[PDB]
Amino acid sequence: EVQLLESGGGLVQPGGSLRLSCEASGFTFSRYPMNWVRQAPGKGLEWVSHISASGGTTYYADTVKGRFSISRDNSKNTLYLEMNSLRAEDTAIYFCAKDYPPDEVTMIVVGMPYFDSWGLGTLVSVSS
Amino acid sequence: NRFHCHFSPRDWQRLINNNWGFGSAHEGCLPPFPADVFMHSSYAHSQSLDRLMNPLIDQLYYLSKTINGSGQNQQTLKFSVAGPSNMAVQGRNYIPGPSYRQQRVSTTVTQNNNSEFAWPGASSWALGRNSLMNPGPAMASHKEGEDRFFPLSGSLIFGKQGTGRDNVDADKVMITNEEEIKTTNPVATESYGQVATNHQSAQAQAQTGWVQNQGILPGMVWQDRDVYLQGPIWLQKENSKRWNPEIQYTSNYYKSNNVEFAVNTEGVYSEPRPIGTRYLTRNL
Amino acid sequence: YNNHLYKQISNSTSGGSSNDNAYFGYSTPWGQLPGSAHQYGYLTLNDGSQAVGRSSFYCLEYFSYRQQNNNSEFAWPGASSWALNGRNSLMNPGVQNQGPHTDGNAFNKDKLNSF
Amino acid sequence: NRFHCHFSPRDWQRLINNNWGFGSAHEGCLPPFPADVFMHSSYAHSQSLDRLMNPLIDQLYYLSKTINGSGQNQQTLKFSVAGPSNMAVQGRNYIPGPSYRQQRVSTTVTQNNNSEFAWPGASSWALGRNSLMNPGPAMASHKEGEDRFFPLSGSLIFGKQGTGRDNVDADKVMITNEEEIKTTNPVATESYGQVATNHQSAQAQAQTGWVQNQGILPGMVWQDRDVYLQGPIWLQKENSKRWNPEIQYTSNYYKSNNVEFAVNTEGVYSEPRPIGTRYLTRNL
Amino acid sequence: IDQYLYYLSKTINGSGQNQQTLKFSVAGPSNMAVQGRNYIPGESYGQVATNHQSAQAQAQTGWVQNQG
Amino acid sequence: YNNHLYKQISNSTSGGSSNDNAYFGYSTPWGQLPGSAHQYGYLTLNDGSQAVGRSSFYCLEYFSYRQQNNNSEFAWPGASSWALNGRNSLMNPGVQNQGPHTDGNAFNKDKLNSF
Amino acid sequence: IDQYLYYLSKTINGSGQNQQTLKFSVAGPSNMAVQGRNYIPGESYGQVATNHQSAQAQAQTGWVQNQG
Amino acid sequence: EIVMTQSPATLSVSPGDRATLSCRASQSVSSKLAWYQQKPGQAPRLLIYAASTRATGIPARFSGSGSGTEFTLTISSLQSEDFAVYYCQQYNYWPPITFGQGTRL
Repeated sequence: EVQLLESGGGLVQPGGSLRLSCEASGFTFSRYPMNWVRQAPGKGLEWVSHISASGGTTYYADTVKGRFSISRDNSKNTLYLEMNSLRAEDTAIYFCAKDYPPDEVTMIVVGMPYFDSWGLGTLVSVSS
Repeated sequence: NRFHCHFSPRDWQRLINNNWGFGSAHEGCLPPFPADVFMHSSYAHSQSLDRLMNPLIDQLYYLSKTINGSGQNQQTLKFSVAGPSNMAVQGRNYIPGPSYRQQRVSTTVTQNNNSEFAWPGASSWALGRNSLMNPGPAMASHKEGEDRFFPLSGSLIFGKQGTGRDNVDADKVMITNEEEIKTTNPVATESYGQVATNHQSAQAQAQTGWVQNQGILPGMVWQDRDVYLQGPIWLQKENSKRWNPEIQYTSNYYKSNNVEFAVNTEGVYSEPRPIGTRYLTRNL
Repeated sequence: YNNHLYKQISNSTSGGSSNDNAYFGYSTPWGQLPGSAHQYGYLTLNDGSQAVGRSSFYCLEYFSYRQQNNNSEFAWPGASSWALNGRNSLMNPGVQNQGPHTDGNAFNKDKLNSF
Repeated sequence: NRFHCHFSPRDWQRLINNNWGFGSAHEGCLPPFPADVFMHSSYAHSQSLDRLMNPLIDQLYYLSKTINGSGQNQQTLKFSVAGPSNMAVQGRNYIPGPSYRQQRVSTTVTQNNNSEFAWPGASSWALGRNSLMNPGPAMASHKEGEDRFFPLSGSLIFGKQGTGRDNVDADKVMITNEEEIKTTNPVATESYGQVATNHQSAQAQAQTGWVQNQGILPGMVWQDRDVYLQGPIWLQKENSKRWNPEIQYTSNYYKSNNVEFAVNTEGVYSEPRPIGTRYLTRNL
Repeated sequence: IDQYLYYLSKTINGSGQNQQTLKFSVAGPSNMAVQGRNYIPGESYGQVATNHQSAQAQAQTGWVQNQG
Repeated sequence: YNNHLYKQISNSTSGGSSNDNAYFGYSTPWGQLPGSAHQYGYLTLNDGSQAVGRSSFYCLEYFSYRQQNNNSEFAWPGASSWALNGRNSLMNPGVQNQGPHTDGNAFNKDKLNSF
Repeated sequence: IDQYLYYLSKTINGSGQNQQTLKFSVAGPSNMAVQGRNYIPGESYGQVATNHQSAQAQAQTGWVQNQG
Repeated sequence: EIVMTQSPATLSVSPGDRATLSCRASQSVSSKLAWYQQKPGQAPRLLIYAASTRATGIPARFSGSGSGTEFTLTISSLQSEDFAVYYCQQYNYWPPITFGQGTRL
């Protein structure tokens, strides 16, 4: 089934912080890479960050670079995105995307970031 | 002279999970699959060379402070016990093995430099001719967690079934990573350490330099390069008292088009991934 | 010792925060198993203060390089070291340089806590 | 009288990976962990009972058509060879084991019914007292692909360390699944099959009914319920020729705050998940 | 002495809309009927479930008249 | 057979008509290994037309219930069947009902295709 | 006769911005300097890499004057 | 980065008719590309990956082809269920992974 559920705030004051949590089930969380895709209202989806199955390597968008931090917990089977110092431009619908194919232990991992399964999405809106 | 001649995948699995141990690498060997007509330590250390100590007990002394504080004429010598609180400074009997640095490359391209460094930026040795150092001394492929990086010439790169001869992409060819050997061995892309380059004095600061390559010194222990089912060739049962279960090679149970290590619809036997043998563990 | 308990200890139990000193292991009630020039405790593989799946828990109940006064601090910065898996370690005891088992060299179900 | 008294997890791993074989379940057993003071077939068939046929060879006849087409007075009898094209109708010498149905429960609560059916919807047997059927006959826990469904009373449910006595959450307990036996045994939540309930005639349409419970018949085969490290009690080596590598039971590779099957910082030993015995495969 | 097995004590939190939950409890001398029993006998023999429940459909049971 | 090739055969190679008839297996050149009242071939565990992890590849080079004319089609509708892992299989040959190893009962590196 | 091992032939496709790429080829009779060998000798001895490359930093090497 | 450009803004066609829409990208994306669809108020669903390789749960009617700077997705026998926005994405040169503007339908 590979169901993806994430929970996050719907409002914050600009310059503030929030913590998104995506909880996974139906597949081996450790095996596959994960990442967040953000969609603005009435706009195309834009990629935010990326994190490997191990969690050793993480990538970020230039817009977001250094401002947000992505985190994985394999044991607790959840994916995190900690965003802070938000701006009005950040308001959008965040998604949890499961990377397809899985990371392999023996080979030096090469990553093709095309997402097989997605989340229902949460809405973050920052305005006063 | 390749293990996949003499071993099936099932036997190779059977071998590597239960046991602690048991020529230019040209093509032309007996093919891995019997129906095709054609024309050593095996464990991972559970301890790291630098953590061998008892964490609960103090030791010997090290030099903690060379000045009293900020100002003039503050020179001093102070000392402290090496202990659990600071484990970096304790004296140790053995030291990690030899190192010859390889340039570091990242599989994701946007990280790599925009220049042709394939040949120029590589580790080579001379004999009036220069030859590439491949695979070289046995060293850890990358620091813990960083799989996307591989030493430029320090790893055995196999290739996927049906791969072309020239200029194939990264996904096309398999790159083995020696993650297990990091415990005793330095990372192939990191320097071995630092040395002192001078003598300090009232007018001279302590100055250091990086060790790019280090030969054998008395006390070096190391592990050698693992052997792979696809790898060239030229039983000890497991004695461990470990309580919690081992990491064992296994095949994931998930629906897929093809069975791994089996023929496809057209009858081509394929080996999906390299398989080395280090899975069970031993204390260092 | 430990009131008859095996207890996970780690870098965070000490408070840690420095990479080179980050450790993981266990402390045993006691006085194959894991010489260091020093209760019995032992360290295993870690990454930071956490433990990789290759860690191992043992129940005992179940049996030249040149070496370096100037008015500055050179104790750590000026010393010769070697680094292993990213962690630096002092070289102790030990052209600036020249050259272990390994390949080369009523009834209750809760356990009783009252002793 | 619980396997984890006599086996360590590392030992239980050696057993289940390498071997095809080897009083009311009250509390009070010897502890799993030795420092605490206190007050069989093991394989999964690689084939299903209904696929045992040779896929390349036709068999025998079955009734393909009872009519020629649409209209009046179209009755006919047509027969076809049961063969690779249609594998449902072929004749078989054996049939799956007996079944006594359980109500199906979903671990995603929103798709369960909004009513209290814990007891009222349960399979039971009376002896003038009605006792719940737990776990009951051996049956596959869920159909292929559905991991979110479990039979109401049809499984063994172990609590995690620290889990309270009464009204704990679903996460706090460990629900075992029998999925391995789906080859020879009917699914616990599915009807056994269909039977004709009447005699057809020109005036009577063929009627059927569902078989909700089934007793032993000549020709049935079945597997017993697997035993777990945590489960009640009261060697045979693998000879198989299987080419591709096995499924094995391995501890997770990723870093964690605390090691599985070990003690934490407080000194509390815990067993993370229930461990069954069936990993290796045999032919049916 | 309690068994170490659990049973499904409750399916709902209370009366209302969208009350679904899954609660588990230890079987013990207090609730003898729901304990695990290794052997079953050889008035109707008991009950079976006749359908898959859902949010749309309530659980149903049938009487077993004969058994093998 | 098969130009001396072991080959994968599946539901998709036969047209993949239905779940009841889904299968996965291999066809061998031949004429511990897998009596059904019929070249050597065999089937293994399949999910739809695909193959699950448990499925195994074999290289041979390595050695009462009631049974039922109305003018309607009742061949398959009115048939007595049994269900296994969500597939209805006809009961063949065999109060509407009453009461196998199991617990109960120049040099070129490519292979040569020319013969 | 070729080896079954591969080496890294090209790190860029061409001249211009963002041409990073990773290409691999078979080590064989045509280019013999890049073949992997089991034994090494024991003018400078060779070259080692002195730095990590990155988008900013070019790969640098240095001469081994003495080696153990 | 690489800028994906998906040419038709809104392609309005009748059902039961073969629809071909495309998206061009700067430099070369080799064969690494993927097609998505997003129905209103619903998460995306992966359609095609690589060049022509069709994902498992996809109807056999969807098919696609292309290489380099140019790519084509071919929907045959349009149905009422297939009306939604479409997207292409190249995983070749990343970060940052880029997504096309989209083609409504």
